[PDB]
This record gives sequence, structure tokens and C-alpha cells, in this order.
Amino acid sequence: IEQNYAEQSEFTLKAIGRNINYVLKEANHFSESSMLREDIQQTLSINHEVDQVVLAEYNRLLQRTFLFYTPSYSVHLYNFTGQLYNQGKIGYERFTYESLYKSPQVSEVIKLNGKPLWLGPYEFTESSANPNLFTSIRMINNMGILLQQFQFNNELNEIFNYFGTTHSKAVRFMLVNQEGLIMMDNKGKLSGRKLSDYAGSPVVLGAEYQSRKMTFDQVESVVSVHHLALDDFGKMNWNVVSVTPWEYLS
Repeated sequence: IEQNYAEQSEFTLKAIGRNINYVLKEANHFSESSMLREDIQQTLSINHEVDQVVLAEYNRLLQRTFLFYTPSYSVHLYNFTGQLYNQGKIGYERFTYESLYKSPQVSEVIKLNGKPLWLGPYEFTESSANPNLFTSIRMINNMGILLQQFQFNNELNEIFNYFGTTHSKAVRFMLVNQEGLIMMDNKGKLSGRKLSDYAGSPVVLGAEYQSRKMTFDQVESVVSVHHLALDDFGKMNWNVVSVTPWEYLS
């Protein structure tokens, strides 16, 4: 039960990592296809306020274009001349034009030069109504910015259960960024909190695979970590962390 669970855990965490990447790639394909659309580009090119009738027609285009992809939750489309269009599912946060125009993330998006910036749960400081959302931001065409939020709780939970509940359903899985922010907790208890506040010993974030026995949130456990190879100049610096009760391995 010694080396065996480490064999199993390294495979499982890597598979979880690949499947999270697949979810993002699928959202990327969805964003790419939507933003190539002639009609999407056109009204964003408008450098001035539009009629209320043209607005409601563009809102309906945004609804039909962006909100029928299952995990799509909201879209904000804006230029730097004062125009902002947004639609979304029930409960979505409407961001102010100022907060989007001035957001520090904008500078990073521009450097990515069309590629998407992904912000995990709790990573997008401007998005405080619904911190569980993932956020994708990309430059669209020197012209505007496409800012999308996604509900991925179901999809990531399925990934955890499919690839990592194989031994026990007792296992906790977390997505944790480089600062130790617990972006998601599959037990629904620790989201938004600090990994160092619940792990009794250091957890080596950033490692390909590292495993250590320690107390975690009051349970003697094996804690394993796998860094996702998704980081881009220190953005998207994410890790999968699993916590298994030691009793299940003794």
C-alpha cells in the first residue's frame, strides 16, 4: 500500500490535469468560433453609442452566440472608446465599463496578443459576485476585449470522480494556485481559503508530483500535488492537490 498508492496517485493527478486542460481547450474553440463571426465584430467596431433598438438586436445576437454552449455563463464585449455589451445567465455580475477598461488584467491580455488569459475561481479580483466561475479574457480584432465567464463546477467534479474516486470517494481534490489560494474544493468547504491554513506541513506547490503524509483539516492524510503545465509568465499557475485519509491506506 506504500508505493502502490503513489503509483496510482501520480497517474490520477496527471489525468485530472489533462482533462482540465481539455475543458479549457473546448472553451477556447467555442470562443474562437464565436469571435470570428462577422456580425459579432461589426457592432463592436462601432465607436459610439447605438440606438436602443440596435442594442437589443445585438443583445439577442450575444445571447444566441454565447449562451447556448452549456458551461457558458456570461459575456462582456467592449472596446476602448466607451462601448460595452454584455449578456449572461441568471445571477451574472454586470461589470462596470470603468472596471473593465482599467482592470490590471487588461495589460496581461494585450501581451497575449489574441491568446486567452484564463483566471481560475477567486483569481479575477473584479469578479466578486460569483467567485466560483472561471474567466477567459482575450484581445479581439486591436479593437476590443472578449471577457467570458464559465460554470465548470459540474465538469471538474465529474473529472475528479471519474479519474480519482477510483480508490475512495473519501478523497478531497482541490485546484490550488501558486499563492496557495484554494480555487476549488470538491468537498465544497475550503473554496477561497489558504492551503497553508489547513495543511499541517508544507505542500510543495509547483512540483510535477510530490506526496507527503501530514495532518490536513483535522485528518491524518496523504497529500499529493501535481503542477499543471499551463502557466504563461506566471499566469494560470495551477496545481491539483489530493487529500486521502491515511486510514484508507493502512
